[PDB]
Amino acid sequence: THPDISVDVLVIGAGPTGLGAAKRLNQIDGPSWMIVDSNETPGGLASTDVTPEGFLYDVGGHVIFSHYKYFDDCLDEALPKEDDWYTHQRISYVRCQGQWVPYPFQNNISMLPKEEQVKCIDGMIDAALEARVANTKPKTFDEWIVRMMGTGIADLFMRPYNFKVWAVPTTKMQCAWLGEKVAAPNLKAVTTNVILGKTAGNWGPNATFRFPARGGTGGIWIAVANTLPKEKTRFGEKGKVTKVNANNKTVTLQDGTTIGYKKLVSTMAVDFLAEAMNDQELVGLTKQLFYSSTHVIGVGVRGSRPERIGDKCWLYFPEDNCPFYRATIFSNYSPYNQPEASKKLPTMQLADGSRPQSTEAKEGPYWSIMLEVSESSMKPVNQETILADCIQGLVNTEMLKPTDEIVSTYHRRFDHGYPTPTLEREGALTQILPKLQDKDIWSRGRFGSWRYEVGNQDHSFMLGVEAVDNIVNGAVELTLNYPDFVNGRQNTERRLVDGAQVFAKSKAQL
Amino acid sequence: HQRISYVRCQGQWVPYPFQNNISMLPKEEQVKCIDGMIDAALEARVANTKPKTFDEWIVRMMGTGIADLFMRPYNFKVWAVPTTKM
Ligand SMILES: Cc1cc2c(cc1C)N(C[C@H](O)[C@H](O)[C@H](O)COP(=O)(O)OP(=O)(O)OC[C@H]1O[C@@H](n3cnc4c(N)ncnc43)[C@H](O)[C@@H]1O)c1[nH]c(=O)[nH]c(=O)c1N2
Ligand SMILES: O=c1ccn([C@@H]2O[C@H](COP(=O)(O)OP(=O)(O)O)[C@@H](O)[C@H]2O)c(=O)[nH]1
Ligand SMILES: O=c1ccn([C@@H]2O[C@H](COP(=O)(O)OP(=O)(O)O)[C@@H](O)[C@H]2O)c(=O)[nH]1
Repeated sequence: THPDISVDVLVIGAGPTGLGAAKRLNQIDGPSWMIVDSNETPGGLASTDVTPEGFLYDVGGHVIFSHYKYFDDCLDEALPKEDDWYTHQRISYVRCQGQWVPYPFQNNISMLPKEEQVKCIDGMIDAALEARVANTKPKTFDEWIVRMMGTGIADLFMRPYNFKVWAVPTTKMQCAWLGEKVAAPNLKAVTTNVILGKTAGNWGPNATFRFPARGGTGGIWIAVANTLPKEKTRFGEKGKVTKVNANNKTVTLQDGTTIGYKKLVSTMAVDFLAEAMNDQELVGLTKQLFYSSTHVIGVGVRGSRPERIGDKCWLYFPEDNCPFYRATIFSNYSPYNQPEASKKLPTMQLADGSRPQSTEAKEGPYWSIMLEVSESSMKPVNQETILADCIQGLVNTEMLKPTDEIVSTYHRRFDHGYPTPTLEREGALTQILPKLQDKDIWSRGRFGSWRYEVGNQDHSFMLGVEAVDNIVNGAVELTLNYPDFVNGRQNTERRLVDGAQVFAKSKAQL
Repeated sequence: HQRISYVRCQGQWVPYPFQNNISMLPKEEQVKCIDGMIDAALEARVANTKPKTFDEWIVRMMGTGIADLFMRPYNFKVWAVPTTKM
């Protein structure tokens, strides 16, 4: 029997990856296509929730810094107005020994206690000498750390923090993933700073960035989705894929609709895809991948932004006096992420956990904090007490004063948080992805292709754009297979308007 | 007597031996000195030959920093010959 619908290229999922695919498919305007999503609102893990009190929370707080001009082009098309964006400078610190060490930590030893400083430089010297002679390569993420920073920093920050976020020991992870993620410290630069007491916080793709004025990052992906022809979309319960028949190239949707395809671009989690295919081999294969779940906690507090907080952006917490690994002053990103000062809200509780002095609706202004906590079979979290442990954690780290007035809470558990860069990961992926490609299925995205190196909105979006370009023009998928390549260059060649469109336009005016 | 010996540099009294007391120098000078020691230490880890001149020895063991700030000028001032000739 024939499918209810037939198209050349079918995109599953409307997060950044999928929309990337849809944008390029829309630009080329050649083969027929369709994008579906089980959610009425596109954006996936890049979406935004709002509390009953009017606070916005990303999925951990998201940040736009682009390696691609194509990515930029599409954002400027969705949000063309100027007052649609704010530009920020990256103010990032690490919490250590009661200090706010400027990021990257390994580059600002100066702020630590003198006692600790000595232990870090000692380690760094032992490594710089051993690295002067090394000929082999690091096997684990742990070996990589010890070699690039020394034991001083490893025990002080790297080891404890990484477990805290990955929910697995540094010894169980690979190291080919950390190109532009972890800074390798230069002895000359580290000591120079310790001597001058200066700071080095320019490092990284994060230095400067922009944030959407309204709707958080979620509003971006809504704006983008609006540029696509509606007739080619299915968002909501009518767009969930419940079965994938790779053998006869059909997909079955939640309401029973079937779609035939020639090429399939899938952005759903590859472990879910295996299930929906009912393929025993792929299931056993995907079950060798590892992932951590992420608890996002949102806290809205009353008052004008404290001076202790200032223009800070996101913070790191390697110490065990709080459950979360990262915190974001989400209210500094936009004046529309929290209620306006005039809005009246009762105090739900004080930061220390006790009842407020007054429960009457008072005015603002307000600010917001967003926290992330990791969870895995190696690092369990109690779902009934986590919110309380975070708030307390906030006090322990001098983020909030015990007497601070909390006006709103938020808590959500995302089962698939991070795709874990385990030692076994590439062993499994190098099987799965080619096996899926041989069925004409491009599985791409954070959990589509499972590579954290290149998980991230701009990267994921591009993974999509490239999967289409590979399917239609034979383009090599650079972002997928060569993360270091795309990350250390300016990717300017592909644009939202290429020659193919320019020529086709003049040929019509001709 | 105990040896109380300093080197006069940049209007400071740097305790002898100079190359062990970079602490007392101005911060800007300290930077040049440590950078040299690091580049020198990193080459020392790998050397298998022996220095020819006195100058090659000073660069290998203290770096360009200390070499240019103290050693080179001083050693001429006392030996009345360039380090390169010793
Ligand atoms: C905690 C944390 C923090 C960060 C970020 C994420 C996370 C979780 N990100 C990365 C980012 O969120 C990510 O790259 C994109 O969301 C990935 O897009 P995907 O489409 O691949 O996945 P994602 O999961 O987001 O989207 C896929 C979609 O597919 C749909 N779907 C699933 N199954 C389906 C089915 N069966 N049928 C139909 N639809 C289905 C989902 O409903 C959804 O709409 C990020 N990015 C950034 O650049 N800055 C940052 O700060 C960070 N940091
Ligand atoms: O001060 C720091 C903080 C971060 N990291 C490393 O950077 C990685 C990713 O940090 P980032 O916040 O950029 O990752 P994200 O979760 O936002 O994708 C972490 O796993 C750490 O190993 C680091 O080297 N120094
Ligand atoms: O702070 C110092 C002082 C001395 N010198 C070196 O030590 C050598 C001998 O100095 P010393 O005063 O011991 O010589 P003396 O004149 O007493 O025999 C000199 O040539 C310098 O090269 C040095 O390395 N650092």
